[PDB]
Amino acid sequence: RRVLKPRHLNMIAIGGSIGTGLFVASGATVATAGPGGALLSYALIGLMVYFLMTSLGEMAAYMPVSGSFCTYGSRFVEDGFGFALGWNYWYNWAVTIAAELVAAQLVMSFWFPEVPGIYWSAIFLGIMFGLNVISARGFGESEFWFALIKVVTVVIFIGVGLATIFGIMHGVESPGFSNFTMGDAPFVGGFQAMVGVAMIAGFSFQGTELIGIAAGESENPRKNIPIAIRQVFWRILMFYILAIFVIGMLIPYTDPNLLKNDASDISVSPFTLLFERAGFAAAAGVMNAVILSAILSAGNSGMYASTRMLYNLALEGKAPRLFSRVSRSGVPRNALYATTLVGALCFLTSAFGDSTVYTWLLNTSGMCGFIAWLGIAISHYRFRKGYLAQGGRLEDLPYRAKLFPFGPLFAFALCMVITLGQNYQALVGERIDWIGLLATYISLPLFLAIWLGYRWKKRARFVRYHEMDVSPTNT
Amino acid sequence: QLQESGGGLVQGGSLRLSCAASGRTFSIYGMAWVRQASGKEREFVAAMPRGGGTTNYADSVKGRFSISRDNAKNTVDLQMNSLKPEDTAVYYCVADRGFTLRLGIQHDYWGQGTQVTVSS
Ligand SMILES: N[C@@H](CCCC[NH3+])C(=O)O
Repeated sequence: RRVLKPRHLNMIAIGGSIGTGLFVASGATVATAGPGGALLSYALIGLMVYFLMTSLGEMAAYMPVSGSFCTYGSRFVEDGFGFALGWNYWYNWAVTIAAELVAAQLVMSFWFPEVPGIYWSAIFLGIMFGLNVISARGFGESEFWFALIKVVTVVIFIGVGLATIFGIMHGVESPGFSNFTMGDAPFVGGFQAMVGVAMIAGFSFQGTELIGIAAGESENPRKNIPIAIRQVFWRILMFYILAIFVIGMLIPYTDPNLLKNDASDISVSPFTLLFERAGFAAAAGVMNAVILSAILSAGNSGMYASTRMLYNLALEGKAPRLFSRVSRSGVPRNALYATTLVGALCFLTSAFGDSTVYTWLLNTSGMCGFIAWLGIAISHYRFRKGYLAQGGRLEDLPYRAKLFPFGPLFAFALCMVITLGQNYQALVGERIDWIGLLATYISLPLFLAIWLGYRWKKRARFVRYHEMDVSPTNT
Repeated sequence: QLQESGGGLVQGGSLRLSCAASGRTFSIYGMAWVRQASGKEREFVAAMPRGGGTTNYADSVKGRFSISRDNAKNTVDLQMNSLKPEDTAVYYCVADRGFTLRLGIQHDYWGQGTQVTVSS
């Protein structure tokens, strides 16, 4: 039933795209790379995400499948490549759930600073497990309402920031362009800080690439693709740019209340801080509670999605058969147990601190997302090259790309350099060891090992250009 | 809310004074030090954000006092050099809340203060 208005679909997409990067990670990014560097990094990440999502939408429009981009990777490059991509996606979702739990524990502070957050995290995990094991019937309505609330609070924050920056209400001065130029230039640090915050910028924009897959369900994508592309792209870019600009201008970079490895005291989200420092009491608590509820809902939704995708993967012959067993109600049990066991990683805050664990989880999630983006870009490039070699007419494609091969190449190069320049200084110095390399780069060795093992155990090679599936299938 | 320490009797050398804050302080922007004499109008001395990107002084005391912060005790320190008998007064460590470094002799939060006197 397509009874929902186009505005309703647009706002649902906006709510789904908005995550925890703008709520918490924005302050850390501003404190690390400054306002201008963060703006440039986010603009580049947005352009790359736009190109990748356009290519994915074209791929979905040309040939629709029910196995997502994993099937394309398996059938266009190699089966082991798709297997590794699927396992990396599952691990990325698990790391995202762990990061959501850590963020909930962190934002739980500033109200009761005299009690460890381990108990709160354990209680939240238990509540999520109970909700997942009882039923999952109210998922859609709760998700829609939470997305609406998130959109409302984001637009309220944008409006109040725009009212404050110029200065209309009494009792507060107008900072103007003073917090921007102070000591160091807005562009602070350099190449190292830029590539460091590039991981966070990429993590923030992850999850919005799947909308094109939804656009693959349209009967006539020819006119449906441009409208959705324009609406979603423009709205997301405008909201992100305005929010980041407001946060950077209204908050100095040298703020002790921002997330860092060495923190003098507790850290709070910029959204709460704006109301707290504005002199309006009894108003930051409601926003903090809304943030907590949104984080809890996002974590529950992610856990449900990870359990469902693990069950779907176990349905085929990839995963071992000791996962598809279901109870009398049909709800999987082994997959939920595995998800809980993997998500129990959030208990290391009591032994390694709060900021470091959150940063490591963000880095791991960003690296997994970057690996997935590289895989999908390579698959799209190989598919287009094979179609061109096959001699098929270009007008038969329902959709296409503007600049080729400028799209796939630029995104691939940018992603590769961002991934490689994260910890380049380790090899420069005399100290090499293995602690830093293992701490920073952990998804790449696992991906390489899985791919090598699958190739050795299956004896498979690349797919010839003249021997590939070209004719689309109708479902 | 605010505490000051380091005062005493100085013959005219150099001395550092420290100011510390109580809990919360997550709704604040930057601190300042303001002097006043016995039965005299309050006079601004120095101001600085907690993070510390700029410092603001007074015209008559430019180039002689240095205001900074210390992470060992997480306290705002002011070093006074070339102290003179004309500076005998009581200092108040204050702070302001907002988005801009507020100047002037008017502030919201006030402390106990410390009296400094110089002998010949
Ligand atoms: N951007 C979304 C998803 C991040 C993880 C994507 N695998 C969020 O911050 O919640």
